[PDB]
Amino acid sequence: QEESILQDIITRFPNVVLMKQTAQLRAMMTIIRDKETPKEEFVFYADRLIRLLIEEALNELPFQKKEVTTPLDVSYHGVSFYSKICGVSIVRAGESMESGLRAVCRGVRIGKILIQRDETTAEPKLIYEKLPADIRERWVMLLDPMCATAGSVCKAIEVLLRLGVKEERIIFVNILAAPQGIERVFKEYPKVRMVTAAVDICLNSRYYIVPGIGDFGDRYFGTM
Amino acid sequence: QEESILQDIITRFPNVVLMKQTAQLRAMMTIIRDKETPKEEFVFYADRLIRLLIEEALNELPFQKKEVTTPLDVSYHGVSFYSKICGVSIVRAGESMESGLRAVCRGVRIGKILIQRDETTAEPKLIYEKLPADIRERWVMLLDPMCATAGSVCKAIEVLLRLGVKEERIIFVNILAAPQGIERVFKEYPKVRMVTAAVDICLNSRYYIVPGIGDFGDRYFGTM
Amino acid sequence: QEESILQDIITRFPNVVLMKQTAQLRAMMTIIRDKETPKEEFVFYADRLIRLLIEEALNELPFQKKEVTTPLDVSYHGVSFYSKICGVSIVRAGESMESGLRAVCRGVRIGKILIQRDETTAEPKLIYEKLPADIRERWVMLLDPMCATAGSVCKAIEVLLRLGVKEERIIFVNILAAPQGIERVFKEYPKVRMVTAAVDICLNSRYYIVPGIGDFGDRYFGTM
Amino acid sequence: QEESILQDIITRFPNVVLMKQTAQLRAMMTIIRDKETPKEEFVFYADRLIRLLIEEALNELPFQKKEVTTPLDVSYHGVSFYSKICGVSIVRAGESMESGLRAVCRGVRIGKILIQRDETTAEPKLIYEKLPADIRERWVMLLDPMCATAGSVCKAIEVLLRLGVKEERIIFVNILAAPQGIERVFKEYPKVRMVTAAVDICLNSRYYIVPGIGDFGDRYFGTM
Ligand SMILES: O=c1ccn([C@@H]2O[C@H](COP(=O)(O)O)[C@@H](O)[C@H]2O)c(=O)[nH]1
Ligand SMILES: O=c1ccn([C@@H]2O[C@H](COP(=O)(O)O)[C@@H](O)[C@H]2O)c(=O)[nH]1
Ligand SMILES: O=c1ccn([C@@H]2O[C@H](COP(=O)(O)O)[C@@H](O)[C@H]2O)c(=O)[nH]1
Ligand SMILES: O=c1ccn([C@@H]2O[C@H](COP(=O)(O)O)[C@@H](O)[C@H]2O)c(=O)[nH]1
Repeated sequence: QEESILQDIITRFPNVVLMKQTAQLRAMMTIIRDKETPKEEFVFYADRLIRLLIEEALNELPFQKKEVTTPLDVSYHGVSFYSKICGVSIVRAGESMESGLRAVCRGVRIGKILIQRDETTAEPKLIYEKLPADIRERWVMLLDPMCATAGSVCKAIEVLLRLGVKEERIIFVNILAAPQGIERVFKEYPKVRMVTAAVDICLNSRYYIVPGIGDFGDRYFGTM
Repeated sequence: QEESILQDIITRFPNVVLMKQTAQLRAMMTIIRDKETPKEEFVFYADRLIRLLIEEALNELPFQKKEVTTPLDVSYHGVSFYSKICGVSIVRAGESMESGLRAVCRGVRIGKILIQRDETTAEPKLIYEKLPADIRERWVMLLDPMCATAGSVCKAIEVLLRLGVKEERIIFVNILAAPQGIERVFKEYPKVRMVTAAVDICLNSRYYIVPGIGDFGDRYFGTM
Repeated sequence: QEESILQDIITRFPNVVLMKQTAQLRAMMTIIRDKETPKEEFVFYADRLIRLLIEEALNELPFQKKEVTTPLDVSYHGVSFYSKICGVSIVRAGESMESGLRAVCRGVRIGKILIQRDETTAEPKLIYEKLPADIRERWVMLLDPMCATAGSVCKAIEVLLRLGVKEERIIFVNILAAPQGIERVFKEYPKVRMVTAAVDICLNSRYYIVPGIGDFGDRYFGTM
Repeated sequence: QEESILQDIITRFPNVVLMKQTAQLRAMMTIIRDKETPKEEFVFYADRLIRLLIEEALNELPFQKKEVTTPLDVSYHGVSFYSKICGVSIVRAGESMESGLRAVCRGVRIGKILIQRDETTAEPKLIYEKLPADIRERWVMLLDPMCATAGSVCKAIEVLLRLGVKEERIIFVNILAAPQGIERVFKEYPKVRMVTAAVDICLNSRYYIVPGIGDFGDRYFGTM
């Protein structure tokens, strides 16, 4: 059922890249998903998985061929990445991913976006944001560990676009998604790319993914 | 060219695991192979790449199957790794990899083996070793960035075997290898597993891997 | 002169604790105060200094004598810390210290408070908060690298007190402070403790500490 | 008792630097000495303390005055550390201090020395060394957690001297020491500098520091 779900996502949305489902990745996910898991452990594994995730997403950037000479005076033909990038986190869950991104891209600029779902209805509302000034000229790693209804991420993209960010330069880095959130982002922004570690079954009336992980932000920051 | 070589090795040596040759992997290999690269950069990147190699390697261990119940109170089908392991570094170069292993495996036991070639005789002699008392009962993550003639690694393996380690329980974790080294390892210990990030074309007159990386141990510790 | 300001602060407010002015500390502040310093560097040194600062702050917590026995089988008399704690950061500048606290206090719960002065009025207003549920029972490490007019931190303190946190259980961790900001905090909440690494001469019409460091928040997140 | 001891040493040996005996420091020491502490904790806490230790040691280096202009367009009078340095690990115990050094001094050059006492004779002998080529020009941070009889460090210093390093440029970084140890090092090389976290009572009938911590290298690498 998962396999089938996984494949269908894959065949339906060419712009999503699913991390290789290795045993270790599964191990990590079980620890993280487990209710029983203690906070220090949750953080430790969440952190480990995020780095792999980040490494995977970085492969979505553009690169050029570059040739160098080895200390053995022989040429090596490689490549180099030359783009202006930055990470944008959705507060506060996405914030949990900044350290990951900062670990591999020393001093990368970090923008933050705070979105709130309205009380009457629940249309997401932009509450606060601090972004790099030249963001319009950057590739964007948009960080949000969980994509359920996709309401938040779609709002974040709306603002990014409004500011001038090229839709095709947005890379959505995610840990766990629901087919429905996936469908929504692509129906609204077909050009963005999305990298995720997992696709779950459904959402509940409370809009939590299931089997899911619970409230990522509460778990990672320990504000249960 | 490289593809040919790779195919052969992949075909003849069913126990080697080449890591996914991603653009990122390549970019990292390009910086660390560059003779112009400054030491700080050299260290940052090697570390980054080592991290990925280690993660790749851990997939070689055996795991069970484990079910957990999520906060949504539904159950999830996962896995867990239950083996006793340890890492063993070949001094000095292998040492560079210890930080990576400790990073993902808090408090993992670390054994050290200093092998040195007689200055006249050219042969490997075990100079110093300090291993965990029950190493005979664990999986050994053998660490050595480079594999040229396979002289050193072969001797390291011989000592491990004399202590009672099971051949099939050694996972040789390597960054760069020459075909001949790979071929030799397998001739002598057909049952070990080898994880590596690159396979070079050949050794040169001084038995240096080419195009190669130079002397890993010197570039990493700065005793150039 | 600095000495004079330093001493004056020190004799006037028994509750503040100034980090020891070592040359290294000063080398650090030098790097980060220099408008010439590149983001990666700034980040680098800022994190380094934050680690020390945090370690310093951690000594304000209460401890118990504890006796253990060495592997040599003789006793040692130690002094364990047994209190419950948490960090609360003032978004977004304070968030920069979060990683430091987490580095040394594995999985410490982190609360966040987002405040903003009114354009006209200048009354700092609470915009958002997410804190641990039982914060009333904890000791709190309030994090804000810069304390100028102290408006924001006094507002942050107000809400903590409203929430039930005991004033004397609040430890304000700060990098740079203005004498004026210090005086306000103590006029309003004499029972809190403050740990800073440096006291500057004054504040400007735009409310920046001088000679100061500029806007810590953009400098650190790269949104300048 | 201990207060007497510290006083004597401090008085008789103007070149030793004891870290401030803070409650936190004590707390870390209690966990590390405790024979019941698990290997992960042992490592986490030793790393933390080693980090403070190195930061302390770095103050032993020479520094220049430096003035910079802040973003407020105003001058600040700082200092700069200009010396070329390197870390020198005494294998294997000192290797545990490397990460700490590399954490604060990115890509700093790391030399290694393996000294061993003859199984029969007990004479400490140089078994293996790999040092920077220009070590004579640098300031040396000699690392070794424990200093019992000082036989090892004495030998290490001796070889450094034969290479041309100035006795005055050797900063011996140590976690724990015995009075005898300190005394000998100062009798033989009155000019080195020594930074340490604690000084214990005495040595065992078997030359172990008491109350001590036991065999640090075994406890840290997990080969006990
Ligand atoms: O089970 C869930 C689902 C979502 N969220 C978080 O709440 C936000 C709302 O998700 P969505 O409904 O916009 O997609 C996301 O940023 C996500 O990180 C969780 O903490 N838990
Ligand atoms: O290009 C090379 C080849 C080997 N080595 C190092 O030299 C030693 C001898 O390797 P081998 O010939 O046994 O495989 C190993 O420890 C390896 O790390 C290098 O630094 N660079
Ligand atoms: O020179 C300064 C002074 C203050 N702040 C920031 O301005 C905010 C308001 O400071 P205050 O006037 O309430 O203390 C704080 O979050 C603080 O980090 C700066 O970045 N630089
Ligand atoms: O309680 C002790 C005393 C010494 N040593 C180690 O024994 C070696 C010899 O110490 P010494 O007697 O030369 O000073 C050193 O490398 C030191 O780390 C221990 O591990 N534990």
